[PDB]
Formats: sequence, C-alpha cells, structure tokens
Amino acid sequence: GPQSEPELKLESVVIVSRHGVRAPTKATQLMQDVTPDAWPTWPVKLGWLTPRGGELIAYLGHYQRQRLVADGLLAKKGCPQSGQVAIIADVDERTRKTGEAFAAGLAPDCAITVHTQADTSSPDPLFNPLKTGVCQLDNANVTDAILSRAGGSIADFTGHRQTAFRELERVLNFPQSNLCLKCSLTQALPSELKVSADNVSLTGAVSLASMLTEIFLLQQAQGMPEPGWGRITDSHQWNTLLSLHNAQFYLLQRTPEVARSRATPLLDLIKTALTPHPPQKQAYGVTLPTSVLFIAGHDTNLANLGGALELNWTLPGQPDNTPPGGELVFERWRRLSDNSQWIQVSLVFQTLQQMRDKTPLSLNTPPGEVKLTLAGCEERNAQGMCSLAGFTQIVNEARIPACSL
Ligand SMILES: [K+]
Ligand code: NI
Repeated sequence: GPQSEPELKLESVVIVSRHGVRAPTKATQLMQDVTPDAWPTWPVKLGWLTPRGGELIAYLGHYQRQRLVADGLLAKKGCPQSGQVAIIADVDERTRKTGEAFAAGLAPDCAITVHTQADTSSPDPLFNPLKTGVCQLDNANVTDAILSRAGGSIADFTGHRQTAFRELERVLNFPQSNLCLKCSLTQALPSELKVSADNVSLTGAVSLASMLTEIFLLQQAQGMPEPGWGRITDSHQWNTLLSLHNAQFYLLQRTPEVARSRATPLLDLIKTALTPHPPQKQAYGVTLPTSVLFIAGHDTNLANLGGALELNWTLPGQPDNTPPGGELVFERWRRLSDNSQWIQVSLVFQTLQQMRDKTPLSLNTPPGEVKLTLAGCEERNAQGMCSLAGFTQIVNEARIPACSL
C-alpha cells in the first residue's frame, strides 16, 4: 500500500561500538579496603567478555540487520556478499569477541571475518595512538584544559559532587570499611591530575569511584542477583552513581586537547569509510567504502570521538553515557531531491533495564537511540544532518596530523 515517500536513501553505515559486558579489569587491595563486603566473583578472567555480554551484543547485531533491511541497505535473506559488511576490532579479547558477537547477530552462520592488526599480542594504535608513541600530548595545554573543565581544580570538581560520593559511600558501606576504620572517600583518597606525554589519569577517589560505579552497572547488566550488595534500589541511585563514571570521562577523554589526538586514527578510518570513492583495499585488508563497517573498541573511543567532533549526549534509561555495547553510528544518506550527500550521527544503546532483562531487540522492541548534531556543522539539511563537505571539513579541522597512522 502507499508507503512514505522516500526523502533520503541510506548509502553507508559505520558503527563504532564499545565492547560488551566484561569482567572487571582489576581486583586491587584498595577495592577490598573501601568496603567490608565481598565483591561478587565473575565467570571469566579479568577484562574478558562474559557469555551474557556477547548475547547482548548479538541482540544489537540482530536489530541492526532488521533495520538495515528496512532501510534497503542489506538483503532480507542470505548472507551479505563480497565484503558488504566488514568488522574491525581492537586486539583485546573483549573487543574481538564483541566483533564475533555482532557478526553472529547481524548475519548468523555467515562467518564474517573479524579483522585485527597482524600482531594481537601488542596494542593497535588505531584505538589509541598515544599508547604506541605515534604522537604525544601537549602537557601544559592538556593540564590547563582539564583543570578548567574540572571547575579550576580537582578539589573544586569533587566539592560539587559530594552528593554522588556520599551515595557511593552508602553502597560500599564505607564507614565500616578497613580504610575508614583507622569518614569521607574524597578526603581519605585525595585526587590529583597526572599528565604525561602518553596518558592522562586521575588518582584517589575520582578514579576509584569511576571504576566502582562502572562495576555496579556491569553487575546489573550481567544479571547478578544483588548489585552493590542489594543497596542500589532505584533509578535515581543508578544515575547518581554513574555520574562519577561519566564525570571522569568528561575530564579525561572528552576534553578536546586529549580527544582530538586519541581519536585521529579512528576519525581517518571513519571518514574513509563514509567517503564515496572507487572501492579499494586498505587498512586491515578491508575494502572501503562498503555498506556496513563495525568497529569494536572501548569506552574512551566513544568519548574521544564525541569530544573531537563536538557531539553531546545523555542516554535516557542508561546511566552510563558510554555503556557496554553502546554504538556511535555514522550514516551517509543521499537526498533524492538533488542527490546530495549527508552525514547523520546517533548514539544507539541498550537501556539498563534492557540489559538487566536480557531483552531481545527488534523493530518492535528497539534499543534506545539519541540523534546527535555536530556542533561545528554550518551546512545542515532538514533532518539535522551535516553535509558531506561540512563533515569532511569538521574532521579535517579536528584531526591532529602528527597522530595519524
Ligand atoms: K566550581
Ligand atoms: Ni562508560
């Protein structure tokens, strides 16, 4: 019957995904000392993807197949052919397994290759060129930029967030902890900004809180019976706790003086996947451009891209602004009225309840989705997309040539 008159046609999609639910990457003495209670144990090694984590990613893969079929970009049946779908992952187990999980959902029994760099025992600079020394941060500029975004000092930062720290202390039962028996997390563990040529980090309570509140969220998404020892009982509490995780990434990963450098290889890969040109084999042996590119990375990659491109978002129903399986989705659309080219960016994610309930996703039960705007874009169409030329200029301005591969 008479369907909606197509105004735009989808040409290409690039999905930059955080890996799915993983076991905590550390088990430190300080984590033991800040609570009298025992941390729940995990079914996989430190930092590895859990089976449930993979099942949640495959749900997003299944959903993406349904909606890309609806958009006309992929075929309803059969496998995608001749590199129509490509997958690139970081070398870590949790990212490679995320790529395998997404392929399993998008195109089951089609053994789509999960590409990595040749040496999987060494870091891939695409996901952080600082880590292999491709380039370095500017120490004075990064320090000033982060401290300013903190409110002028890390003390000012923690001074404005005492409500959230007190909520974490309650969940920890911190007053009955060994650290307390000697009480306030921020004063017991003074936080300072450490800036080196290759990394930025915060010490003390700020970084501890970001980690621990992430762990509670992973416990919830994993389906563990009582996250935070049963002391997290409503959504306001979840939002208050994860604000500490979000706040650290705002400072350390969204600040442009860090984000532009760390995101430059990803920016280049995204722009080459989205740019119309004769298809040509390039990075990882992958032929670009193509229909669908899935990149399996990390929390910091989403934040770095958001900071470098001036994309801002909060995720309704998902307290972690960079959640497991969260996807930054870049799409190239052709406007049929004049066959002009446009870029849309959105953030696709499972709500915390969808993770808690292990909700299979479909057109009828979609993940959450936030439409984004490139703040620097001066040429937008009626749907808020940026012109291909405008997007290209933004990326060329944001990228840092010394950080490119
Ligand atoms: K302030
Ligand atoms: Ni996150």
